[PDB]
Amino acid sequence: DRALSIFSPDGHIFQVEYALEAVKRGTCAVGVKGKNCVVLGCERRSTLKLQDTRITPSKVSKIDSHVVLSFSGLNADSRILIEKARVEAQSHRLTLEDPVTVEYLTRYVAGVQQRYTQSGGVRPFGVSTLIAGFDPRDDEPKLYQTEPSGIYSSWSAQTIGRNSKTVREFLEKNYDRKEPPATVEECVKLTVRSLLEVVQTGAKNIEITVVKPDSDIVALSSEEINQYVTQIEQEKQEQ
Amino acid sequence: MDIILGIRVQDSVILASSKAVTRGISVLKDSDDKTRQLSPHTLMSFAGEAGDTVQFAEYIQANIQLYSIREDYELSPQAVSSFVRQELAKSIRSRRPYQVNVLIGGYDKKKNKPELYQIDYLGTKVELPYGAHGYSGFYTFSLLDHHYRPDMTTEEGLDLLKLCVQELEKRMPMDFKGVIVKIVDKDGIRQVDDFQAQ
Amino acid sequence: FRNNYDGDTVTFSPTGRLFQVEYALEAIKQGSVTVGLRSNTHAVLVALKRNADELSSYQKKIIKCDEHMGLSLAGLAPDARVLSNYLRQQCNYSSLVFNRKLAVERAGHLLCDKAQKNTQSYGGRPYGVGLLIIGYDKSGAHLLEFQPSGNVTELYGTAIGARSQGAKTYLERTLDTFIKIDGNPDELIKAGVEAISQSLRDESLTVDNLSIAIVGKDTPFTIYDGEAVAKYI
Amino acid sequence: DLSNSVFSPDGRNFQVEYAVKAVENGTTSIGIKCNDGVVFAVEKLITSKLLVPQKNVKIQVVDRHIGCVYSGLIPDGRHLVNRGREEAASFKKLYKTPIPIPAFADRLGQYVQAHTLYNSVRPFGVSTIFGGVDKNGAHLYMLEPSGSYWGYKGAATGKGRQSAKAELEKLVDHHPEGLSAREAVKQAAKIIYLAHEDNKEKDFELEISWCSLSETNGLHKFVKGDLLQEAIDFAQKEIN
Amino acid sequence: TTTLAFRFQGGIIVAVDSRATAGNWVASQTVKRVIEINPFLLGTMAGGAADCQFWETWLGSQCRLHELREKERISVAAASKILSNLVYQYKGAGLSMGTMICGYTRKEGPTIYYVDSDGTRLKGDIFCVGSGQTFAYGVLDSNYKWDLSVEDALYLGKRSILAAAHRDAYSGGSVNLYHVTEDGWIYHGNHDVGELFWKVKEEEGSFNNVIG
Amino acid sequence: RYDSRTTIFSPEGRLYQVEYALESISHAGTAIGIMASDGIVLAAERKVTSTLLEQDTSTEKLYKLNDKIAVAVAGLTADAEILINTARIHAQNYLKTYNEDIPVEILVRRLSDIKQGYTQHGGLRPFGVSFIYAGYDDRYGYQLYTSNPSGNYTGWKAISVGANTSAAQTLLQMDYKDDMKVDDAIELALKTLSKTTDSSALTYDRLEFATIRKGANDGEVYQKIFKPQEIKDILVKTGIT
Amino acid sequence: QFNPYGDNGGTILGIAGEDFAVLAGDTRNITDYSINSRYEPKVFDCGDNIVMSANGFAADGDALVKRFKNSVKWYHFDHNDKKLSINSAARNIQHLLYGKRFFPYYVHTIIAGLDEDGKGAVYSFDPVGSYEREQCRAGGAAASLIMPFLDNQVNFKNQYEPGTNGKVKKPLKYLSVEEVIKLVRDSFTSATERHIQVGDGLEILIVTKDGVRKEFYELKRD
Amino acid sequence: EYDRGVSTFSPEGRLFQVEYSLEAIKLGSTAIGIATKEGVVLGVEKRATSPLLESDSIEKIVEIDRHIGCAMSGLTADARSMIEHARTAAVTHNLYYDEDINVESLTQSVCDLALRFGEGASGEERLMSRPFGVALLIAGHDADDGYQLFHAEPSGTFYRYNAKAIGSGSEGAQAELLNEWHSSLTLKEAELLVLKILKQVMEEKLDENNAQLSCITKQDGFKIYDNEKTAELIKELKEKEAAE
Amino acid sequence: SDPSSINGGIVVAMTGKDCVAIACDLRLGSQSLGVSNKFEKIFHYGHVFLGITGLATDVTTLNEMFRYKTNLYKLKEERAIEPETFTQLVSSSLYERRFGPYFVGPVVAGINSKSGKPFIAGFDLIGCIDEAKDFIVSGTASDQLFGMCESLYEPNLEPEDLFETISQALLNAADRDALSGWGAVVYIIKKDEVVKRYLKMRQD
Ligand SMILES: [Mg+2]
Ligand SMILES: [Mg+2]
Ligand SMILES: [Mg+2]
Ligand SMILES: [Mg+2]
Ligand SMILES: [Mg+2]
Ligand SMILES: [Mg+2]
Repeated sequence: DRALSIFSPDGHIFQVEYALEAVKRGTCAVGVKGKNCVVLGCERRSTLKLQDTRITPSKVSKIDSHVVLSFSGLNADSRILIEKARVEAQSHRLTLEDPVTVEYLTRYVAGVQQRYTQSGGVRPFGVSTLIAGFDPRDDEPKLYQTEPSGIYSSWSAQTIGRNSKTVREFLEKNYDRKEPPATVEECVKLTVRSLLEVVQTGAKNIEITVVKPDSDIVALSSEEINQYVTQIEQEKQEQ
Repeated sequence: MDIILGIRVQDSVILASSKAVTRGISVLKDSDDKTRQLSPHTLMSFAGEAGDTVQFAEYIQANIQLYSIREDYELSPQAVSSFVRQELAKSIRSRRPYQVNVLIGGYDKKKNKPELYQIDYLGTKVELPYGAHGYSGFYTFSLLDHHYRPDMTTEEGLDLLKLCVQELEKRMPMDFKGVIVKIVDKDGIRQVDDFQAQ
Repeated sequence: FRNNYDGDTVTFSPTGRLFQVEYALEAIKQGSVTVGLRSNTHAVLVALKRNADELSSYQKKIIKCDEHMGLSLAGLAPDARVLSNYLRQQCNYSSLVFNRKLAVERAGHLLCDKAQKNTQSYGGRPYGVGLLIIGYDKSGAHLLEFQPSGNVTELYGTAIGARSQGAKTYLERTLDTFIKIDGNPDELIKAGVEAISQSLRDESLTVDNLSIAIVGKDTPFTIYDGEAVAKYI
Repeated sequence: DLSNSVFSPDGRNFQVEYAVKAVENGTTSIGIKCNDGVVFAVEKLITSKLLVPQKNVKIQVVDRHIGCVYSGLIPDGRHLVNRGREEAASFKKLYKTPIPIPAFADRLGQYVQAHTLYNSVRPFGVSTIFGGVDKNGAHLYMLEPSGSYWGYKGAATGKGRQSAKAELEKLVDHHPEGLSAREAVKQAAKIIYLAHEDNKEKDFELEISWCSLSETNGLHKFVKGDLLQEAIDFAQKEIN
Repeated sequence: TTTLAFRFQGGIIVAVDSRATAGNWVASQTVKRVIEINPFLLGTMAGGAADCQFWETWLGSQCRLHELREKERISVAAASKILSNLVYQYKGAGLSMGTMICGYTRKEGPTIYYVDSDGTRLKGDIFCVGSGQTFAYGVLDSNYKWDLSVEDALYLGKRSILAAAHRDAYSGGSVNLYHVTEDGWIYHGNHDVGELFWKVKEEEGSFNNVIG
Repeated sequence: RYDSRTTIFSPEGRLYQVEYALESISHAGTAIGIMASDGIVLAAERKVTSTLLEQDTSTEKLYKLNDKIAVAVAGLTADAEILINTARIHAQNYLKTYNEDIPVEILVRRLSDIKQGYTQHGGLRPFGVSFIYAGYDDRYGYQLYTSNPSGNYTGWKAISVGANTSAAQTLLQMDYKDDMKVDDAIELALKTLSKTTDSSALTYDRLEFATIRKGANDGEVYQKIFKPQEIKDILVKTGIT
Repeated sequence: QFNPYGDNGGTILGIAGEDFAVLAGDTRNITDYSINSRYEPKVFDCGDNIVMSANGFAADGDALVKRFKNSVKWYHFDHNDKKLSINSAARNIQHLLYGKRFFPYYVHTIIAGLDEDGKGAVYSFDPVGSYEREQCRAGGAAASLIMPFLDNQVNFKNQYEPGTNGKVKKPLKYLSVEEVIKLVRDSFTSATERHIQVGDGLEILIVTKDGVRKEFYELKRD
Repeated sequence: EYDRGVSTFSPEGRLFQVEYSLEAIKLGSTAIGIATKEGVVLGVEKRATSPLLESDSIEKIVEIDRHIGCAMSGLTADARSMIEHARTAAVTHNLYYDEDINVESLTQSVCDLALRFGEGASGEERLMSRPFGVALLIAGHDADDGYQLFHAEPSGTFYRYNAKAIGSGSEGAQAELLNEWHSSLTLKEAELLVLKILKQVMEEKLDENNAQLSCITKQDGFKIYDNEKTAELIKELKEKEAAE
Repeated sequence: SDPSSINGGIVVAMTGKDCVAIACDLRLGSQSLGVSNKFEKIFHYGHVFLGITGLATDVTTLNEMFRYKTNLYKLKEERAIEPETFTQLVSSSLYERRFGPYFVGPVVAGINSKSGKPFIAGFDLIGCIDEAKDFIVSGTASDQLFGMCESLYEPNLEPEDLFETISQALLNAADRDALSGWGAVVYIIKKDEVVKRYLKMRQD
C-alpha cells in the first residue's frame, strides 16, 4: 500500500513517511540558542573539489534582515521553498507594515510543504528545515523546525539530516534545559563541538552563521571557525 | 501639488520635500516625510494623488528589498529607476493609474558616482543634475540654471537649495510648512535634521 | 472466486447489473430501523434513534424541509443531510418564485433525477441512505419510499433498516384499519409505534430511543423529542 | 471488454450489449401507430398491497403532443426524458411550431449516441418507445442503448417482447389499413395481459395513453376513466 | 459632524457629537459615532455612516482571526494598514469615510492613525474630522499640552467638541467620551449639549455674547 | 515502490524517474567547458554522423544565449531547443526591465528552476538535458556553471558532461593551473577531448567550439562561435595533419 | 434613459415602549398625483415575535422583507429552530442591505420587537445599512411632521417644571401601550391633514411577550 | 485486499478507506473530555520525543473562541486545517449575527467540512482526495443547552458526550469513564478524574511536561491551565491513592 | 486635449546618393516648462535606425520593445534585422495596439546590407506605412518641415552636402515651432562608417 493519497490498514500515508527518508540521505544541520543568540551549524559535502570556491552555494540563507533558515535533503527542492518564503516575508510587511513573526513564517512554510501532500499529481518536498531569528522589537531567541509532512515545532536546539540521531544524543546531555548557554562565544563553542562528531576533522566542512536581535546577522569565516576547533581539541586533550 | 526637489552634486545627492498635508481646508499633519528609502544607498521622494502616493512607494520599496536579499547584491540607481518607470508605464494604461510623480536619488557604487532620476506618473524618466516635479520647477529652475556647478561641495548645494526655498516661500501662494532635507552618499543616508534650526 | 464487474458505478455486469449500487442498498440494510405510514388526514414517521456508546447521544434520523414535509433515513448521516438539504432548496425555490407549496410526487422526481447522476458517471459513488418521506399537499396525504438507485415509490406505509421486515408485515396486515384513521393523530401513531416495536430484539424502546414525526390537515410538520413522546411508550 | 469506449478484436462494444441485456430484464412496454395518432401501454408491477393504485406513472408526455414510455433502468429513462424535454421546449421557442416527431428521435438518438463514445460515462440502460402527430401524420419509434432507433408500426421491449411481437404481427395483416383509434386501445389492453404471464404469481396494474386528432385532438392524453375500464374487460374476455 | 481624537501623557482621548442630517432636517441626535471595534480599539465616524460602521466591524473580525493565530495582541499599525488596504481596493467605487483608528499597544505606546476612503494612512497626535473639524482644532491647538490631568484631557475634549456644536449647524446633540489605556477603553458617558452648554458658559464664564 | 511516475517516492527517498534521465546524459556527445583568468572555453564533439550531413549553416551543441553568455548542450535535441528558447526570452525581460545585462548566476538559476519544476508534478516528465553555462557579468566576472535535469546547478573550475566524462574528467584534474591562459586551455581542450574517442581520429567536421574573452581594447566582452575553417586550422596548430 | 427607481409615499413609525413595541404605518399607495390602492399593508410579522416595514420604493421594500423572511426561515434550519434575538436580525439585515451597496434598496426600513431581557426595542435603518437602536423613529414622507411632535410628547422636550424657573426639566415617565396608541393616532391624523401623500387608514402591529396584535383605525380619504 | 480505494464500496456496503483513517487517530496520544454541570474539562497526554522540544509547542489543546476549546488526536497537519476553518467559521458567524455560535452548530460546520471530498466529482468539485486523519474534542457552552461536549469523526458524523476519550488508550479510559461518570460531578472532581485515567493508561511517570490540561466555563471562558495549577493538582491526586 | 503635442520634439530623414541622414532636436518638457536638453529620439538596432516623435514614455517604451525584439530576431536567424523587414514589423506592432494606440510618430531609415539600397519610412500611431524616396518628417512642427524639405531636397546629394541641407532644414523649422529645440543631432549613414554630430542652436 505505497502510492499515497490512500491509507494503510493501520492508518499510514507511507509516501509522506518515505519522503522523510530523503532528508536523512542529505547533508546535516543543527541549531542552538542562548538568552541572546541562536547559532546555526551545518556541514559541507566537500566531495568533488575542482570547482570555484567563490560563488558556489552555502546552506544558511537569510529570509529577511532578522531571520534565516537552513535545511537538509534535496537542494533541487530547498531552493524553491526559500524563494517562496522570502516573497511572503515581504507580502506581509507590505500589507501589514509590521515585519514578520518567526512563528508565522514557519507556519507559512509548513503550509506549503503541507500543500504538496493533498492533491493527487504532486509530490512532497524532500526537505526538512531549521528556522531561527528574533521577532520584531523582541529579545527572546526563537528556534523552529519544519519537516516534509507539514508539522512545525519549536526546539531549544535540534538537528536534522544524516547522523542526526547521534549528535542529538550528544546535545541531549550537554544543553542545559534549566539555563541556556549564556555567552555567544561559548554558545558557538557548543554547536561546533557537537558537529565534530560527523565532520571528520577540518573546519573546512563546518559552516557557522550567527544571529542576534535587531536584525543583526553574520556568517562566519574559516579561521574564526578554526580558532574554535583549536580551543576545543585543546580541552579534549586536557579532558 | 506639493514640493519635491533634488539636486546632484559632487559625491552625493540631496532631496527636499515639503512637510504639510492637506484635506481640502484644514491642514492635518505638518511634519510629514514624503520619503522612503529603497535600499542602503537608494532613496525616493514623491508627490501625487492622496492615496496613490504612499501605496506605490512602499510597493516599489518591497520589490527592491526582496531582490536585494535574494541576490545578496544591491541594485544600481540606474536599473532601479528603470524598473520604477516600467511599473508606471503599465500603470498609466491600467484600469486605474497610480497618479504619482517621483525623484530617485542614489549613489552608484561601481561608478563611485551619484545619479539622480526624475520621473513623472506618465512613465517619463530622465537622468538630471537637478529637478522638481509640478509647479516647483517654475519658481526655482532659474536660480539653479544660474548658480549650479557640477563640482559643488555637499555644503555648497545646501546653501543653493536653501536659497531656492526662501524664494518658494516668498512667491508661492501655498504654505508648505517648511522642508525636510536628506543626503545620499558613499556612506549611505542621513537626514539634515538641522534644517529647522538652520 | 472472482468478480471484475464490480469496479466503478460505471460498469455493467454481463447480465445488466450495477453491483456498486447494489452494495449501497446493503449499507441501507445495516443502519437503524424506521417507519412511515399514511391515511387521509395525516402521515407519520417513527424511528429508532441508535446511540454509539452508553455515555453518548442517540443519532437522530428525522428532518423537516418545510411546514408540510419531511423524512426519515436509514444509513449514512452525511449522504442523507445532503439530499435533505438539496431538498430544502427545491421547496424554497417554489415558494418564493411561484408561492406554491411543493407537491410530494414531484419531490420524489427530483430525488430520483438527483441520485440518478451518480450511477452514470465515473469518479463518484452512490448515496448510502434510504428515505421515507411524508407530506400533505393539495392531493391530501402522501408517503414515499426512496432508494439510492433513484427509485421513488408512493406507498401507504413501510419500514427500512435492519430487521425492517417484521414491521412491513405488521403493516401489510393492519392496513385495512389505519388507512381509515382520519381525524385522529394519536391513533395513527400508537399504530405506527406497534408496527415498529414489532421489530426490536436488543430491547424495548425508551424515551431516549424513541422519536416521532407527523404532518397533516392542520398539523404542520412537527417532531417529538424524548420525554415529549413519553406517552406513546 | 470492460470499458465503454473500446472495441473488440472484430469491432464490438460489449458494454452496450449488457446495456441491452438490462433493458430486456425489466418490465415490458409497447406502442401502436393506428388510424391517426398512437397508443402506448406499460407494465407497472404491484409487488405488495401497500402500493397506491393509479399512482406511480411510468409514462410521460413531452410538450403537449408526444406520448412516451420505456423500460429497463427506470432512473435512466427519467433522465433521458428531461433532455428530450429541454430540446423540445428550446426548439419550440425558436421555430414556434411544435417539434416534428421525425427529428425528435434524432435529438435523443444523438444524446443516447454520445454515451457510447467516452469511457467516463455509462451507456443508456433503457429501450424507449414513443410517438405523436403533426401535419404529416402520426409516427412511432423505438430507441435502444446503442442509440439506433427506427420507425415501427408498433413496438415492444422489456421482459416478454415476443408475446406482443407475434401479437403485433397479426394485426398488420387483418387490418393492413391501420386499426381503429378506439379498438387500438382495447386491443393494446389485451396485448399486455398476454405478455405479463411471467410475473403471473405477482399481480399488476396496466397504464395506457394515446394520441389522435379525432380522439385526443392533436394532443397526448392519459387513457384513464371509463374507456380505460372497458378496454380492460375487453382484454379480460379474450384472456381465455 | 464633529469627531476628534488626540494622544497624550495618559493615553488617548476620543470625543464625538451625534447629529445625523438629511438636507436641512435633522434625522437623528442619537448617533453612535464611535465604533467599539473590539475591547482595545476604536474607530471614529466621518464620511458616510454605513461605510465606517460596516467596514470597521469587519475589521474587528479581522483582528480576532490574527490574534487567535498568533496568541498575541494585534498592533495598531497593522490593523490600520489592513483597513487601508481594504479601502484602497475600492478607490473609485464611491466609498466615502474619514476616521481615526486608536489603540495603545504593549510596544507602540498610544497611537492614532487617521484613515480615509482615499487610502490616506496617517500617524498623528491630534485629529479632527467633520464639518466642525475647523472650530474644534481651535480650542485644541491653544489649550493642548502633553501633560494633562487625565480629567483635563477629558474636559478639553468635551469643550472642544462643544465649540463646534454651537456654531456648526450640521453638528451637535450630545457628546460621547472614551478614554483609552494599555488595558482597553473606558466610556465616559453621554452629555446633552443643551444642558452642558448652559453649564460651561456658567462655570467657565466663556460664551459671553450669548443672552441669558 | 519501484520505477514509474515522477510523483512517486521509493521507500528510500529516491526518484528513479529522475535518476534515469539524470543518467540518460551518458549518451550524448562529450561537451567540455574550461575557465581561464582571461577567457572561457566551450569544446564539444558532434554525434548523429553519416557522410550526407551539413552542419555549417547550423549547429546543435553550442548555442549563444546572450551577447555575454553561452551554453553547451548534451541531451535530448527536442528538449534543449524549448529551454534554450525560454532561456533567451527571460534574459531579455531582464534587460527590458532593468535596462541592464542579466547576471549569469541568476539566469542559470531560473532555468534550473524550470527543470526542477517538471521534477515534481504529475502529467509531465523531466527534461533530459545537461548544460555547461559560460559567461560574464561585472558582478562576479567570468563564470562557468553547470546543471543537470535534477535541477541542480554548479560552479566549476573546468568541467565536462556527456560521454566518458569520468575518463575525460580526470585528465583535466591533472593539467590545470588556475591562471592558465586561454590558449593553453583551447589546447588542453583537444588533448582532453581526443583522448576519449571512438572515431579512428579527431576530424574537424565532427567538432564544435567557442570562446569568451574581454579586455581594455574591447572595453566590453566578445564571444566567438568558431566557423568550420578556424577549427580545421587550430587543429593543425596543436599538431594534427 | 431608464429610471429604475420610484416613490410610493408612505410613512411608518416605531416606538419602543418599556416592555412592548409598536410598528405602525398607513395603508395608502401612490404614483405622481394618482392613487393605487386605498388599502395596502406595509407592516409585517416575520415570525419570532418580530415586526418589519420598509418604506420608500415598494418593490425594493417588499423584496427586502421577502428576502428577509426567508433568511429567518433558513436560520432555524441550521441552528435547530433557535429563536432570532432581535439584535441579531438587525446585524443580519445590515448585510442584506449592504449586499446591494452599489445599487441600493431605495428604502428606509424599520423593525421592532423585544431584547433578551424583555425590554422593547426599535431599530432604524439606513438605505444601505447603518442601524441604530432607536427608542422612537418616524420615517417616510410625513416624517418631519411627526418626529418634532414625539420629540415633545414622548420625551417632553423643552418642557420644564412650573415654578422651578426653568431649572427643572419635566421628568420622563413610561407610558402604557394605551397611552402610546393615542399619541400615534393623533400623530397620523395631523399628518394626513397637512400632507397629501398621507391619508386613508392606519394599521398597527403591537409586539408583546405573547404575540403580535393588529389593530386598524381609518384615516381621511382626503 | 481488493476493495481498498476511497469511493469504493465493499460488497457488505462498507468504506474501508474511511475506516482506516480512524485507525490513524488511534496512534495519537490520548485526550479526555468530561462535562459537568459546573464546567467542561479537556486533558491530554503529551509524550515528547526529546527533552529539547518545548512542550507548549505541541498544540494538542487549542482555543477556538472565548466560549469554545478543543483537543485533537492523530494527524497534526490535518488538525491545523480543521482548527483554522473552525476558528474562521466562528468569527464569521459573529460578524453576521452579533452573537455566539451554538457549539453543535459549530461542530456541524466542521463535520460539514470533513465529508466534502470527491474523486473526479460525479457533480460537486471537492479539491482534497481522502478523509481526515484526525478527530476532535470540541467543548464549549452556549446559553440554550448550557455546557456541551462533542466528538468529531472524519466520517462526517458526530455525537454528544458526557465524557469521552480519543487517542492511544481509547478503551483504557472509556471503560474507566464508563463507570466513574455521574451528573453531580463538580469541576474540581472532574479534573482529578481526567488526571487519574491519564496516569493509569498513560505511559510514563505523570507530570506537567507529559500532560497538558485545560477547561472552560460560563464565567471565564476557555482557559489552558498553566504548569503550576496542573503540578499541584497532581499532588492532590497521587496523595489520595495512598489511602483509598 | 492632444497627447502627441505635450512633450514636443521632431525628427527628419533624407536619402542621398548612396547614403542617408536623420536628425532630431533635443528638447523634452511638459507643455511650457522645458525639462531636458539631452533627450535623444534616435537609436538603432545594429545597422537599422529609428526616430520617434510624440509622447515621451511611449517613445521610451517603444525603443525598449524594439531593442528587445531585434536582439531575439538576430539570434534565431543569425543575422541582423533588415530595414524593409523592420518596417513591416514596427508596422504590425503599432497596430496590435490599435485600440489603445501609442501616441507617436516613427520614422525608419537605413542601408540594406545586400542590395545596398538606402531606405526611409514614416508612420502614423497605428502603423500606416509612408514609403518615400526623398524625406520623412514627424513631430510637432511637421508642417514647418515640409516647407523646408520641399525647397531643399535635391535628388541624390553627396553625404557632405546632404548633411548641410538636412541640418539646415531641421534647424530652421525648429525655430518657428515653439515646442522643439534646445539642441539637435544628426547622423550620416554610409555603407560602412557613420558620423554623429551635435549642432549649435538658439537655446530658447
Ligand atoms: Mg476514451
Ligand atoms: Mg450648531
Ligand atoms: Mg441571538
Ligand atoms: Mg384627494
Ligand atoms: Mg505634426
Ligand atoms: Mg524654438
